[PDB]
Amino acid sequence: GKGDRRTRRGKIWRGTYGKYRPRKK
Amino acid sequence: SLKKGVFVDDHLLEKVLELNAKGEKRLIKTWSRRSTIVPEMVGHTIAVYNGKQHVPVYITENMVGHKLGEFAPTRTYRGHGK
Amino acid sequence: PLDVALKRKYYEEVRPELIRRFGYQNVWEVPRLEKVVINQGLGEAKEDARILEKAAQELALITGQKPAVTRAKKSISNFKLRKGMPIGLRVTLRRDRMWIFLEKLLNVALPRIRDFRGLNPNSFDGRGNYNLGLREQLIFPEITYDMVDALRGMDIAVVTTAETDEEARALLELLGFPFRK
Amino acid sequence: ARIAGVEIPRNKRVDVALTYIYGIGKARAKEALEKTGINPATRVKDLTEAEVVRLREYVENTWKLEGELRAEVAANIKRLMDIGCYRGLRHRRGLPVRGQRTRTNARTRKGPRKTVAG
Amino acid sequence: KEGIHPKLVPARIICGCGNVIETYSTKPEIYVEVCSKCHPFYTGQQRFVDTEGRVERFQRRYGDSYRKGR
RNA sequence: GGCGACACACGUGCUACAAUGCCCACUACAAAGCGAUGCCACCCGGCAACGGGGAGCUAAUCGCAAAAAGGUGGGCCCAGUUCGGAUUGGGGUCUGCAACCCGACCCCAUGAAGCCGGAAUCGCUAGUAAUCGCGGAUCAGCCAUGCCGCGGUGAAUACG
RNA sequence: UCGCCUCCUAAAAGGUAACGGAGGCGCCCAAAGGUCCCCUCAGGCGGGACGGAAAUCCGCCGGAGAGCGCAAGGGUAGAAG
Ligand SMILES: [Mg+2]
Ligand SMILES: [Mg+2]
Ligand SMILES: [Mg+2]
Ligand SMILES: [Mg+2]
Ligand SMILES: [Mg+2]
Ligand SMILES: [Mg+2]
Ligand SMILES: [Mg+2]
Ligand SMILES: [Mg+2]
Ligand SMILES: [Mg+2]
Repeated sequence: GKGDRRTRRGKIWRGTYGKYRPRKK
Repeated sequence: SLKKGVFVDDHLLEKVLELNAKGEKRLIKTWSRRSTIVPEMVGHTIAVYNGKQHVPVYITENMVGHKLGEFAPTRTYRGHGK
Repeated sequence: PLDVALKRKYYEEVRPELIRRFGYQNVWEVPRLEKVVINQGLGEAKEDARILEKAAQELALITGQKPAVTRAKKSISNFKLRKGMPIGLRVTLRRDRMWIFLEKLLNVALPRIRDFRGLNPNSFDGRGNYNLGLREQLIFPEITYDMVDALRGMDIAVVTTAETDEEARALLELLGFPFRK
Repeated sequence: ARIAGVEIPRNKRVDVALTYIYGIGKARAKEALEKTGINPATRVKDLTEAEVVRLREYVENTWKLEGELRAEVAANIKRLMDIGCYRGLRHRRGLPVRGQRTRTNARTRKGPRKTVAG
Repeated sequence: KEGIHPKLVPARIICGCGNVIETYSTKPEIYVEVCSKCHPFYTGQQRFVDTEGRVERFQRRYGDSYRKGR
């Protein structure tokens, strides 16, 4: 889901981080 | 979207506040949407510039985060052949 | 004579309240809710009887009384159908059964309606009668949802011995008719 | 189980079954069953009636959902009825609200193509 | 009359918030989620929210920053 | 104010229609480059964007970065569905004098079209095509899915 | 055009002509037939989900303007419907 802003995969693709992709640990 | 600023034009407010003591006349222009709806002087008209002319917009509560020029469309469109 | 809570609620509460509100001098001048008749406009069964029968037993379950088919009076090529053709069900119920239905109507079904802000107060006849539309029929406690095929509704007519549509406005208000102010 | 305005989802995980309500989505889903204290991976098939009651009582209250909040959302757009702003006119003309590109695309609000030709 | 209609048994039915009687109908007892004569939704009124107004909050949210004040 | 207009038409693309797939958690393995009018370790508030602190670094020393596809475990079970993410409501953050016209993110809720594409049409012969992430220029910010580079895994076929 | 049916011409009995004014027929129905028992229409105004000028439903008002297989006339709800 490279364009969904609610996945670790979409957050990768977008670049930014957040709740669905924390800044590690 | 500001939070700790939440600004209005100083010059818009200067003209708006010194013409707010005990009443006024609706003759008041501007040149900047940049501002914000401003509570008080609700029963007022602010002639906003749309790039071409000054459109008299009217305030009647209801409006807030919408500054001015949203009440002043700059384009016309109107139709596409139809 | 059975019993029925709404029936009692009419006599030992709603009844004397009317004699106070309106000051009727006779025991019969008081508005008496009688005859509630359910009708289903069934164009859906324009050309189907197994869709009409399913609507029959469905209705028989919520009123405890078999409905009767109505037939088209004339013929309208503008929207099919000829003289015959079972187009519409209808069951009349007065006494006992009318109350048992009216209870589950007000005290189960009506609140089970999506959103629902209350019955229309302008939906009054002018001769002391009331009518109300219904969409889904699954709002009745005897309907089990997972046994339906189509969401067909019904019109409901509640007849009353009142004169004006005020004395009825009052009579039903007391019985528990939510009127959206 | 007729939770809010709906009942549909049977044998399909309560954290997922919840999603099938306008107002729940995915975040409020697990948030509701951790706050109600119910196992998310359950059958949804009418399990313990008590869990279902607590769930219903919490969910249906708390926040607005289903037909009620659809009405509120539609009313928030009705806000820009009156003598409203620019954003209202975009809801009027049927065009994209967020000032995007309308020269091409914008089909999700404009609808399928009409083709003028000339 | 005889030999067609369903019969009408005594009273018992379960509400999602409490109790209900009457029943009759055909089934002995049935379940009802959204209760009625009890209390929720237009039965004593339980104002779930209030739908915020901009004259109040947004004049005190944008106005929370009273830097533009006076 | 406009270059951002929108009844429409074409090009180059990005994201998909799913199960050799999606989600969550854990755990590995790169290169090439950029930074002390900046990169910002580690703590603290915060669901998060981010804010408070604050160490090291004129940088094969410190930081940007954990590479991602992979592997392990678990969950969905083929249905517009935990596929897909458009559109829209609400709430926020950051740069900026200021983001209505027109900024990027974050969070809640919506969840559209699409179930693999007519006539046509394109690329590639070995590290190649396909797929996966990383860096830089411009740059306050950014509409970058673009362009210029970096490496990861790694086909098929060529009679003629 | 040529037989049959209806209305007018037709001069308040019947009858009455013209290459006068207008229309129908050459069938249909085993129920649209017999009888017994029930029932009352069209419209107008309100009320009512989908449902509109007309679909079914409730309510008043409505002596017959409906209906009576098909032309027209006569008749007809105290029925022929
Ligand atoms: Mg635009
Ligand atoms: Mg340009
Ligand atoms: Mg589709
Ligand atoms: Mg499929
Ligand atoms: Mg070659
Ligand atoms: Mg004569
Ligand atoms: Mg005569
Ligand atoms: Mg004579
Ligand atoms: Mg007979």
